[PDB]
Amino acid sequence: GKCRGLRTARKLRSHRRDQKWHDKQYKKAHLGTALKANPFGGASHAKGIVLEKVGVEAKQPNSAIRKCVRVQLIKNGKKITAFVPNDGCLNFIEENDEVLVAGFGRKGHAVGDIPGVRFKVVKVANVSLLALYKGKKERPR
Amino acid sequence: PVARSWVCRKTYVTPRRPFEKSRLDQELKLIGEYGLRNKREVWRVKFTLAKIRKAARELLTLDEKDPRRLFEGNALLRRLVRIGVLDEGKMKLDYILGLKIEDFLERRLQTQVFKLGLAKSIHHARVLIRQRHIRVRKQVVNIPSFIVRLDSQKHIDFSLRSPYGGGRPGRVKRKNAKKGQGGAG
Amino acid sequence: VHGSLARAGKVRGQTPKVAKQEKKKKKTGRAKRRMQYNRRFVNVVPTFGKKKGPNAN
Amino acid sequence: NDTVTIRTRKFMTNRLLQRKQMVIDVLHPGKATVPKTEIREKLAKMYKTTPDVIFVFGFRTHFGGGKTTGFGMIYDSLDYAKKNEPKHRLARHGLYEKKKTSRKQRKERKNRMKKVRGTAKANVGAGKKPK
RNA sequence: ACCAUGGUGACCACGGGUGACGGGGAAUCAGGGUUCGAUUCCGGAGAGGGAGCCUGAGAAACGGCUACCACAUCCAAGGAAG
RNA sequence: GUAAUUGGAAUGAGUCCACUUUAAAUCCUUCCGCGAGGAUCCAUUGGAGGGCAAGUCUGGUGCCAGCAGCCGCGGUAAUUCC
Repeated sequence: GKCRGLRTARKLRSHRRDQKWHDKQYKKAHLGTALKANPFGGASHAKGIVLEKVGVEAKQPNSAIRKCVRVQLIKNGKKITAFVPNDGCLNFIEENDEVLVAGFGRKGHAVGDIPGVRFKVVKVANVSLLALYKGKKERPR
Repeated sequence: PVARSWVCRKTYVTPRRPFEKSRLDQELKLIGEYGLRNKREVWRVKFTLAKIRKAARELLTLDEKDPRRLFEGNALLRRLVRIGVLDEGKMKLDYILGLKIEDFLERRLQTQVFKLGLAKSIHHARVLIRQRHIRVRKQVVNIPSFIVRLDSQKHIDFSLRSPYGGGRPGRVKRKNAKKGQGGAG
Repeated sequence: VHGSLARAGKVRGQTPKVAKQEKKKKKTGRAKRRMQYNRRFVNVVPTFGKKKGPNAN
Repeated sequence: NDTVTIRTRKFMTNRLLQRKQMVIDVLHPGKATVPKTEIREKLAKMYKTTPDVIFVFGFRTHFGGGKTTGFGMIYDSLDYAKKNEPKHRLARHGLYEKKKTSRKQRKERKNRMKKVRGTAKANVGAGKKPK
């Protein structure tokens, strides 16, 4: 059992602080190696350039090809793969466009059936990807 | 630096969970039977009704003989007896804890000018307040959420500037006088 | 094949564009609450039907 | 003329400033805001003076019209009205003259004089020829 | 300067890290807590990095000086001012 | 509520003289003049299988294209895509 007596508040407090290093949500926030390693570097968005239009196969229950890219960030430059979350918007992007990749929804875990993507693309070439879908804005001539 | 005020707070509160079917039907029939614009101004008076019960139920957990619930409690009573939501006869700490949301939507200016017959068809009462036709004694008010006190509750009337109390008709009749008088008599 | 990287936008490129037709404008704001309070509560249904929803076909 | 009623409240006389100061509330139902040249000649026939020492300001109208209210005062001499009176409200009337340059102009003149030492034969006309 | 051999430590010294300015406070809310506070109030620190001074009641001052280090200005090439 | 015909001591957004405001100004208030029948003086952002309020309507595509935080939906009649 636990140590209950009055005056053990050194032992109860020093045991609680090194047992919080055993779950995810403390240790990925309070160690430092989980923020040096995400590509955004503690940010919600980052800009980058388009390197390769790539297609990844969906999971076994599903059978489709998810249209992704190979963003290389203009800040602390490093390689990510990012998803283009729309119907025809692989065609609105092209080689070495600048994009604004966002989070994909659940902070460094993939959503859905796209294996090993962690980000989604908004705002290719400074105009929104939703505005290019709906046609409110066009690609810059 | 600056001589700015710096103090603001929220008047409403969003519910603990959305899309529970029994709430938004019993809170639709408040949006339509008193004719309000959006459901944020039902959350307004619900948050008004919330912190009154917050203060009062924190008084009811205390016994008899001390100062502070004399002073906060007697004040709380005379402040909502003068507003009309509670009567002057039975003012207690007990009877405020059964007080409902419908008792505050009655004390608005927006429905105290339907039940005095200065407007029919309760939606028309907003179309008279905001459209500058209804005064409290010497002060016209275009605010439907004006919670009218029991003292100045008789002196609601059309203004002397109003179409319905005074004169100099507006542009829609004055166009109609001129419209047959463009080339003829 | 199974659609590797071409035919992106395959179904939006060949959907037939049905035209967007127009209606008289919606009453907005405080009038929007009036016309749907009146559809749900002061319009009591004469018949049964296990209280079928407001978008039945 | 018809309904322009001039009342007051919170009256005070003080011989510290040789003035008589009051809070003026103007009752006008169906008009616009009365001018201050309209007001100060009406206190002159209320306080038995002439409208050269009545200085009024700060009129703000209530919502709906009717009662507007401002602060006003009366001096005991136009010489007093030139000494213990701030200079803008003395100039609303034609009693003070403030036509200077902009403070952009005045500040550049000051930093140009600073670079020229001693000579009254150059500080006075330090760059005043180009006009 | 001459002496004595001491001070501190598992009740965490010492070293390292901090994405550390401290506090009044801020979001949260059964109680107990958890997080934030660079930011108008108070206190401190520094005016590119260090260092040394003048004057003055009060500065190791930077919209004061002096020197090195870093960057940078005009030049008639001799020098001037950051 | 379809669907109106109208019109009425209805009104603002806008437009624009005059005061007020202010160091001088602009705003807000105050008040002439105009200013509303698809009042075209135009309300949007998201959803509609479950969690979770709302369609087993119609066409199109046929494990493709895509959707889907999660379970999942799509292989020729999809209440989940366009």
